[PDB]
Amino acid sequence: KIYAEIDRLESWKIEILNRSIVEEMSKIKHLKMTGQTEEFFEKWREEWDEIVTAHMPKVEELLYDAEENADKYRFKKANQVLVHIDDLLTAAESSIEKILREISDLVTSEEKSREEIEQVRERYSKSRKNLLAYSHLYGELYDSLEKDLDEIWYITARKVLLEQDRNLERLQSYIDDVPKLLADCKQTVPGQIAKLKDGYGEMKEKGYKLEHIQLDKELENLSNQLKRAEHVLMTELDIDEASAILQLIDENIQSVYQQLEGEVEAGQSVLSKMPELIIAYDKLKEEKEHTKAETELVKESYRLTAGELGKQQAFEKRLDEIGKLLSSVKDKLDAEHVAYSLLVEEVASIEKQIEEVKKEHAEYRENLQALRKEELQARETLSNLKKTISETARLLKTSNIPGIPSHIQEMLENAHHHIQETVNQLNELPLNMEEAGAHLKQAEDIVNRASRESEELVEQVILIEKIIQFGNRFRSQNHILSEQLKEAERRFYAFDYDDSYEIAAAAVEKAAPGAVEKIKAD
Repeated sequence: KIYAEIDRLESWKIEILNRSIVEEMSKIKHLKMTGQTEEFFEKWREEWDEIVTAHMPKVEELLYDAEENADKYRFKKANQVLVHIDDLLTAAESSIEKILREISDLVTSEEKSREEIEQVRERYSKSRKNLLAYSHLYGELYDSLEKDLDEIWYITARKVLLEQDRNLERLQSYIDDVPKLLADCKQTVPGQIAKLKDGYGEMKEKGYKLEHIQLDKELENLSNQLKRAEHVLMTELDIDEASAILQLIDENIQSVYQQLEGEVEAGQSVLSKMPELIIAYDKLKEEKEHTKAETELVKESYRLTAGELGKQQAFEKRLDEIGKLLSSVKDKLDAEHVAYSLLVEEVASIEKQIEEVKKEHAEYRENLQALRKEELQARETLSNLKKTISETARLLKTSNIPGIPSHIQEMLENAHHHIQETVNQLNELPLNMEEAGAHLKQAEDIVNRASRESEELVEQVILIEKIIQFGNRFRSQNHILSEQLKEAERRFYAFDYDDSYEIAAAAVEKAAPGAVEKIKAD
């Protein structure tokens, strides 16, 4: 039922709003009028309102709801129709209102922009007034520009203005940058070409044919880039690409400069790598070390033996080799054609070649000097081994059973048979430390590993003696077992007495391995 009221509402609304806006066509915003674009809408506004004076009385006709007051089903079927119609009209109205609130906008706005546009064309006449470099295209541009501005004198005109903005932007985007642009194709293009060719002209005191291929070619690339830049600018193309080309060129140039400074470096490095050949004679003191190698005649004659007199001569071989590499390097260097830079890789090796050999001859200096000390610590070791052997030899008393019956005439017949070797050592004149060291590796762990076992045997004998010394003859089955130990020990067997005192631990307290072993450890 209330739908009827809503129907009145969206009728009063549309009618009053349309009355107002149609009333607001001649009595408002009437200022400005183009006799072309306006006469289009001066008909569109008519027919658009001619619609609503036909499509609203259709709604008036369709007020059958007044009669259809008996049903509620046929109601909405002839109601939503109408409401959607009203929506269809008022959606076609606000479209118009937006149309006009643009035409009145797209005039009054652009009417305030032509001021700035003319203001800019006043500052482009001036900026080309005083100019003759590159002022052939500028004339054409200014000309067409002012032709356009002369043409603008509605919406089409707005568009033309909006064109002229961008056009102006391009005009001073030109007039600003182009000054410096040509200014490099006159004093900064040959300004660098001259500096580089005269560069080579100077670098004719430090340059080779090896670089007569990858050197003079980059100028053949540059001399292209320049003409490419020119063909860019002088043709309708603009700062874009060309301003990049200048960068590319600059990169090329300074790359070349770096390449030159690197050979200045290679030239300067030699002056610190060929006074290293001054030390190449300071290490030619072979005949000063081979005189130090004439104290073989007085002592340590193993210098004259292998693995010692050798190696040094091999370092004389190495010194000959590097000595030849030097002459080859200088020979290659001192040519009628100038020197260059590929030499650096050929000397970095040589610095190492001396760095090593020097340390080698140093090592052999040390080796020679050490021998005089080697036959001292050796004398210490032997003079000690004698003491050890003595004391253990005397320790081999008191133990009523002759120790290691098999290993007695074995590890003691190495006491005499590895001292007569030392007789041969410190009696030799000149002696040799190899003959000494050999009969010392054969002296180590053959004196000790014969004293350890012996001391363990003495310990064992004293122990067992003090064990049976607590032999308890008062027992009947322990005594007769104890007798089976004496008869076993007085032979020549080291296990015969092992299970011996194990019996003496299986009839005596748990502290049997501590009964005697403690008293002994006192």
